[PDB]
Amino acid sequence: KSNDVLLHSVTRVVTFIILAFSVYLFFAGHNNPGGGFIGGLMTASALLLMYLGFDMKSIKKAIPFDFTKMIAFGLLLAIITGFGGLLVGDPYLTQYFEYYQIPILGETELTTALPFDLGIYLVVVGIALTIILTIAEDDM
Amino acid sequence: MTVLHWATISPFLLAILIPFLYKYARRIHTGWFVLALPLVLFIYFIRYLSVTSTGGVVEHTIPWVPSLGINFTVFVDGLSLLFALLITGIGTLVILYSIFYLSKKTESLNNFYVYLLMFMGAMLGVVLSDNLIVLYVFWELTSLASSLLISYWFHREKSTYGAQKSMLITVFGGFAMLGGFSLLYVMTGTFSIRGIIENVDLVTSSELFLPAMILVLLGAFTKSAQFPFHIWLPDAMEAPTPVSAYLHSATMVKAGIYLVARLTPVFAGSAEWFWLLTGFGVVTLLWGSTSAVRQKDLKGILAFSTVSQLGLIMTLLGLGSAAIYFGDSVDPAFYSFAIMAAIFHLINHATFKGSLFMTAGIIDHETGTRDIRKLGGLMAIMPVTFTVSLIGLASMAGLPPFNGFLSKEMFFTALLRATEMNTFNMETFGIIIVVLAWIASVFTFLYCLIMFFKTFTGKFKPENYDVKVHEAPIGMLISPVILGSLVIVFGFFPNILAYTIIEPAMQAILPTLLADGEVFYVNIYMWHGFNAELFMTMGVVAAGIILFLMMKNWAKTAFYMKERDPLNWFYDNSLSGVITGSQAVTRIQMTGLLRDYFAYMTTFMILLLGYTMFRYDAFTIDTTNVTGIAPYIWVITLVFIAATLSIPFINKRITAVVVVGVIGFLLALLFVVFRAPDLALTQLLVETVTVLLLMLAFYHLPELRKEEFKPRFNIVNLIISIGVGFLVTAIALSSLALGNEAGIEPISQFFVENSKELAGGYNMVNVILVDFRGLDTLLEVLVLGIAALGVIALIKLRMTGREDV
Amino acid sequence: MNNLVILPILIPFIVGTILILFAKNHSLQRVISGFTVIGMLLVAIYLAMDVYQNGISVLELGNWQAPFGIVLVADMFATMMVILASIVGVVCLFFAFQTISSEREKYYFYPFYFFLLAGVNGAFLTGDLFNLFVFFEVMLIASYILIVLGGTKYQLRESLKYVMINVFASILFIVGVAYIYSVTGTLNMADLAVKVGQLEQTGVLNVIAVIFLVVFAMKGGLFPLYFWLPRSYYGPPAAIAALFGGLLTKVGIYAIMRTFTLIFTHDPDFTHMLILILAGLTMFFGVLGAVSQFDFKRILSYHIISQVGYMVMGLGIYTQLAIAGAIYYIAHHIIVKAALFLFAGATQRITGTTDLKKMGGLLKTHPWLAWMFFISAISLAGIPPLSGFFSKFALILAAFLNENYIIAAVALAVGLLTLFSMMKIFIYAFWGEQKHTEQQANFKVGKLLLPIVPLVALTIILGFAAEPIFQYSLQVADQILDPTIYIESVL
Amino acid sequence: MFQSILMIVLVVMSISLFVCFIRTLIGPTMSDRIVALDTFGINLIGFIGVIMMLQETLAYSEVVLVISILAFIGSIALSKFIERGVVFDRG
Amino acid sequence: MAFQILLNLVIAVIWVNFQNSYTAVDFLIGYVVGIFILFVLRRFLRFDFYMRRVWAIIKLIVLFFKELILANIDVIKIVLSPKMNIQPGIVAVPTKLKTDWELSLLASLISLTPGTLSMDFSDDNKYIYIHAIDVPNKEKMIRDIHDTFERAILEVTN
Amino acid sequence: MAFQILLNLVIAVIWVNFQNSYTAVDFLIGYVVGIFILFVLRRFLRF
Amino acid sequence: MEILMSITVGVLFMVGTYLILTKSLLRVVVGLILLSHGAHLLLLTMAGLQRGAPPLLHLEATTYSDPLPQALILTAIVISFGVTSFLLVLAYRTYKEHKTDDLDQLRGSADE
Amino acid sequence: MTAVEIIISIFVLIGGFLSLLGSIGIIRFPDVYGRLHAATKSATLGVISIMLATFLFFFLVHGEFVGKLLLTILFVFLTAPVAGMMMGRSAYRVGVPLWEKSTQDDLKKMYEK
Repeated sequence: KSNDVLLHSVTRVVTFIILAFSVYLFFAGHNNPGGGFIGGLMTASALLLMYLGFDMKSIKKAIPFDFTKMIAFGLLLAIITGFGGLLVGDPYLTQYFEYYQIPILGETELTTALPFDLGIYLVVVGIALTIILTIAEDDM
Repeated sequence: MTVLHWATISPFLLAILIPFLYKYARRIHTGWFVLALPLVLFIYFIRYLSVTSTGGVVEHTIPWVPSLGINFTVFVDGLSLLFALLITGIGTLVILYSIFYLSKKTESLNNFYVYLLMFMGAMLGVVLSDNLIVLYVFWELTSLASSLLISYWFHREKSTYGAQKSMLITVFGGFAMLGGFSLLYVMTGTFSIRGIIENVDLVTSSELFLPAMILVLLGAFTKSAQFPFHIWLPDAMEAPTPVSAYLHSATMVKAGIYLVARLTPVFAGSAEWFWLLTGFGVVTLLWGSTSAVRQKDLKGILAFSTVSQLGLIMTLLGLGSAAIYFGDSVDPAFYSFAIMAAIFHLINHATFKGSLFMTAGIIDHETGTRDIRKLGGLMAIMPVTFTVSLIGLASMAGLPPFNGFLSKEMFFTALLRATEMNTFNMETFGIIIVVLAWIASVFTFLYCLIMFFKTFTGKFKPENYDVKVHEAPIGMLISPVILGSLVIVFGFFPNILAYTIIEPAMQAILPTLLADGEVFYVNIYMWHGFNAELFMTMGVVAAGIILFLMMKNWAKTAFYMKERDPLNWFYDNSLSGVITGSQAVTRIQMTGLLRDYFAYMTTFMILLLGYTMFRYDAFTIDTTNVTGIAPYIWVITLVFIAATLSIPFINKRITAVVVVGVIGFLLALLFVVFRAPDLALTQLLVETVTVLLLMLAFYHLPELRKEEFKPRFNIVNLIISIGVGFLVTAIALSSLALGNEAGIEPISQFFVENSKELAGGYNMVNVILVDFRGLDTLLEVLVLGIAALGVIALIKLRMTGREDV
Repeated sequence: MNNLVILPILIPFIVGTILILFAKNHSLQRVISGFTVIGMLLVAIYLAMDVYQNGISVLELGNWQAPFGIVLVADMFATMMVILASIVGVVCLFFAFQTISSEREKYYFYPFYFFLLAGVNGAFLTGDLFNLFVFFEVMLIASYILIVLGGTKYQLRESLKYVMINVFASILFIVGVAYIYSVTGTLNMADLAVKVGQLEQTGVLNVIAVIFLVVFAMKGGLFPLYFWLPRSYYGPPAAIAALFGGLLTKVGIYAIMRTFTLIFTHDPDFTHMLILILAGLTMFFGVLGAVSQFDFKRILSYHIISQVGYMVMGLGIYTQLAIAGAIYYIAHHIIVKAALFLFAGATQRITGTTDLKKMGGLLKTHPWLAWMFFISAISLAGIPPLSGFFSKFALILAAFLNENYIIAAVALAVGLLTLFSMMKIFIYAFWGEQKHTEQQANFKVGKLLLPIVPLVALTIILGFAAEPIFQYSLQVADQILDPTIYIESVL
Repeated sequence: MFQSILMIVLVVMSISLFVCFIRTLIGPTMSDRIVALDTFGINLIGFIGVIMMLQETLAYSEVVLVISILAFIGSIALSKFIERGVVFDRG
Repeated sequence: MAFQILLNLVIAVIWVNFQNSYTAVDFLIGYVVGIFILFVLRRFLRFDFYMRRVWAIIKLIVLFFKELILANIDVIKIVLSPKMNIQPGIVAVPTKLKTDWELSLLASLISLTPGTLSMDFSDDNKYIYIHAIDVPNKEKMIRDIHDTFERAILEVTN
Repeated sequence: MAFQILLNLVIAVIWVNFQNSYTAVDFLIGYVVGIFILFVLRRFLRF
Repeated sequence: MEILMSITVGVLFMVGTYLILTKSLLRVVVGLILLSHGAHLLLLTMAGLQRGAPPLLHLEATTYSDPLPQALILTAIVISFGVTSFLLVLAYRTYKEHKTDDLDQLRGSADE
Repeated sequence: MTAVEIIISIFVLIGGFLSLLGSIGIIRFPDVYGRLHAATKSATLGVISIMLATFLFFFLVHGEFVGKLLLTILFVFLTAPVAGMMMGRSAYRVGVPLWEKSTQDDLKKMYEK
């Protein structure tokens, strides 16, 4: 009933760009604006724009994530990361970082803050999509 | 824990075993197992006569909660021994009677004997406690066990009405008494009564002396049914009769008399003690004797009788307190006489009144009625019941040669001595007491003639009664005949009691009156010649007989038509009123309207923050230590304020969402001007998802409306809104200024120093979130996760309310 | 280290999350939930013994020292609140196993139950004021769903008011933290206590004390800030009303106690007098609400308001004896008030109703329920020698020793009104002729009563064994009435 | 002088936001309001670009890119709401 | 086009090793010879040489910008005129462009060009509905769509 | 497939500047990020 | 500037309070969203505004704006998002069941 | 003022002027369809011109190639036409009328079927 040729064309290009930008925002958090919350909301915005631009049945086949398990796994990833210090006799939620050397890449900083912030990120995407999709599909 | 401790609480231990005995030994009436305990505690206590009657006392203590000064101390003296023998002696006899009055087939003996042993152990605990808080603990368990017994037939409305009325009046008094006992501690440092009596000067010097006395007498006068708290006692007659005999005539109604006699050495010696005891006593004496005359159920008459006679004993304790005022300016014998009469009358009373409840019970049991209008002629049909009844009613009327004549003659003696007192305003009021007491003695005699002639004389009318009428079984008769026998024995041989029982109890009540090893003289005898007190008694007899012969006349009066006490209207209306008033006060708060709730809360906040800002002079502004406003911030801020003020005037929801967006975008712009890039980002992303959500909700919600401007409603709303805004700003400005004066280095200079070195990042906000304050971040995603799982539950689970409970 | 301090938060948090993965499996959900509440209780008891023997245990999360990092502080007061939440957590869950529909199990009932408990324990244990806000939000959002779950029409209209009012109180908390941050530049409760005392609680620091009082008074249920409570608690199933009745207002009461014994202590002529007045008004208006009602579960909901009044009465008096009375009162109220809602649940199972005018005669059919209700109900009313008596008596005695006569009198009169209210439930529902059917007379409730038995036992034991409980309360009162003990532990 | 020009342009940008906001209030139609809203958000990117030159910082370069994305998601959703009353099709 | 770009990068990748530079400017020298390599071999292979299309695109980007500047000049005249002198309307304009990405390019160019705004597409996609600010001059607009805008799209298209 | 490889390099072009590292570490992160994006969108974009 | 922002907070509190005292469900939810905005703007203003660079240490500035409030506000915004979501769904589920958005009609039985 | 500052100045003064023009146009055009001309064209070039100035400023004055600013230019170009189309077509479908003095409406026919 509506010719959406232009909305569907643009939504396909911008989604690529928003997702890439959401991953950058997630990894940049430690040293620049971004992190789990901002990255997660930005990623959620990309999936929402796909739902807005197209329709629920098509986009649910296309991106068939279980957003509820992503909440539970998000939370457990973030809790577990916090037990790191119990290995080295340190209080819960002690965070660690070292500059390792990898030949392939180069000097690289590893941090427990990355998996911790990945857990935050998964919950944030999971809850945004669970909330918005549960309402949008509320028949009754 | 001595044996004397164990005896004291032994009835609670047997109460735990009673339900098993009933279950697994039903063959036997459970009372046979209960009877042994009061019977061995009687014999046990009888062994202390050797110590009390030689001037001794026995005291033992074990700490219970010594951090609050509460110790379980048992104390045996003359006063306490006397009440322990009544409680266990008459207890024995009432259990025996209850074995033949309650059939084991349809009666819940388990409930009955548990409540009754609860009471019995609570009553011993009251009279043997030296610690006032342990006495409070047992005093409230008697009120509890008492109401459980009044309610024993809990399916009947009268039973439940009486159980409530007793519990409320007596616990009201008990709560006040606890306040009284706490004031004694504040004066003396001890809840020990024997130690309070040692420090009695710290009591009588104190500004808390009279409040402590009133609060204590509130407890005593509720439990001993002194006017106007006596209204619970007639309504307690719904109990099974053994209970009326034991609790409500012979023991628990004498707990207030016990407490007043026990604390006479703290409080006596003053006009207020004298008058509170003597006046409340004499009104109760007169009110109860007059009310009894119009009662038409045997137990009604006997309940008002007991009220009356408790008022007689309370008046003697009141008259006797003058011994302490005079000390040794007078012969100790003189005013101590009233205290000897009080003790003697309490004993007598327990014998005739316990016996008369037991015969009223037999008459109900064997005729089906207790209504003096339907009884008549039972002298020949029920001759043992007739004889015990005759003896009790003659003793109660103070006819010789029974125990009650001696005590009533000692009462008239005490009263006439008090008229000689020439202190306490007795020069004026002495004869009023004597006359009011004399009138009450005439009404006592008359209610005893009414009960005797209407019940036992005339012609036996076999058709009034459903059942054929016969005397009671011997088992039922033993308890009233043993009590009736003591009426006679103490009448002829009163001095069995004189140095065994009565004199030691006098020493407990007047301990400073005599040197150690000095005994009071106690010689009780029937004939003292033609003195005033004999004429007063002849008086009472004549007046009583005249008024009885004139009853044809006054029975048609409006006074005789009613029987319910006129103070009951108060009780009843006050209760309906607590409920009505409660409901009115509660409805004005809990209106159901969310606006009222926010307006009450915000109004309270404005008044309290407003008052605190004025009281501490905290309205202030610091215009120097502020940063600059670029000219473009004046315009941004004006838009932000205009957008915000437009919201209450919008009436279409899509406009509302758009202007909320504007506001959201502008708050992100301020976060950029204020150097908060991670906030700008977050604020923008949250605002976007909130706009999708508002529209997903708008599919379900209706459109906005212009709601009409009720003048009062919306001007109050406006004034509250401005007052919240104004106070948030004023307190913001005052906090800025104190913060600037103070100059405390913020703790966040540590994050400036150590974010990169100790936590490896350059973004201080992210480092705080995941490292220095990472727990908050982990808790905040848990908030989101709960909100998401909550949204699923709220949309998908729809229950009717009949599924679970 | 002191990593034991975080176990009362982390067990329910971890198990809660794991139970979301097992939403379909109901048997496995119950077994995990059951072991978990029992181990919370043994962890809580072990933490309390440790702190009792070895002093305040402070845990610095992330290994950052206070005031830079979030600390958790297990002192004797916090560890008592952690045990009491654990007892009612166990009992209300074993009662939920016998009563809730399997439909609620499908929608995250058990994870929400454990996230509520984590939130409550974090609130007791945190030494940081913004971390207290966040733990209050975890508690509150888990209560927002538990109170409405089922979405009956009543639940939706009342839950809706509960959530709006609570959202508003959470905003005022943020406002308060804004102003105290401006003055002091710290969020750590110890560091706050030091800096507020350096500033002498001057000027606007009084106004800020009052904003914290109001915020915590709204979460505690003090007058006139309780309107959210009485209608809302009616809606959820008895196991949840018991847990809400017993525990959730205590988190606001604990915060008022912690804040006005540690931080705002410099002008008690003002602040603690204001708390005494709101105490007295809360006792009084609470109990009038209770007296006005003729529905078992609605009467108990107003008694919550009344009884918290007594706990702030001891903080208002502000002596060692009054404080120790309040600490004992808190233990007594959690236990008794959770038992009472559990008895109203079992009464509704038997009769189908909570309306007293439709009930009667349960004493004849269900004596075990009747006598357990009666004992809990006279404990609530202060009848000795149960827990209720001793705890009331410590408060009035402290009031008389300090010459606070009016609040002593209000606390006695309110006791009598409470007795009147509990005797109305007994007269109407347990005494009387049997108003329930024959099938209802033969319903066996012992499986529902067994979980409540320990709470009944504890009101008796806390009465008889009052001397060790009262000596513990005195030591708590000593610890908290000297801010420098907590301060030196943390800084 | 360069900084003087940046201040003048920030004032003009502020006035532009003011003028867009007027149509978000007065409409007349809902379409008019969502157009003004869309233009308000685009103008915010201008305002931030110039704030970045005045403060001489790239801390805000992610903000301009987010605003462009969000102003777009906002307009598409409000346009569909107005026309159909559903943000998401199929559901 | 994607084949050739990838090939070219492979040629540069290898070439920079051979030329011992992982330095940047060498990648360009390398890529350029990859271009000449591909250009020389385009006849040898079957290649529509990719740089013709890359140039077509650069010129389309330039046109997007040129038309936007002109569009704003048109708007300035109208908005700063004492009286709005506009005669607006909706015109259906035919298109030959068949693909979705070409239609999307055209609809976007129309809306950035002077006087016009893409409203809607027919169902069959054979018409683009255009809101025009001056309908009298519609013949110029229809001529520009046909002879400038669709000509420039089809160079990048085919 | 040539399309997807260039997309992935286009993602890495979009990526590399943001970090401004111009190291092997960041370009390898960048090329991989695009693999993950392309995988997530494989069905959307019918790759 | 802390003065002007303290006044702007005043105005969000005043309107947000006015809206929560109305009878419309939607207007109450909006009032609650404005009060949150105010509280968050208050927490930033109370820390001091425009006091140095954005808090990014690689900018090697002399003074940074205070980062601790910025992290508090982030948390508060994120919580508030969670709660507002839950509240909007609770509001619409309430409207659907009662067929009214007027809070006067949601009073319930008196002396319930 | 340096020659770089002059070039950057021109771009910021154009960008700020076209932004204002776009807004004045949202006020002065007679219906939502003409107001979309201003929104889609002026707001768009205005913001493109400021992002160029910002881009040229960090490059020519700080030597930083900030490619996010260019990605913002690209998002604005991609998005501006489609947004104006979805806002104008939504208006037309919802019944917002063309201006009274409008003289042609080919789209009315189509929406007749």
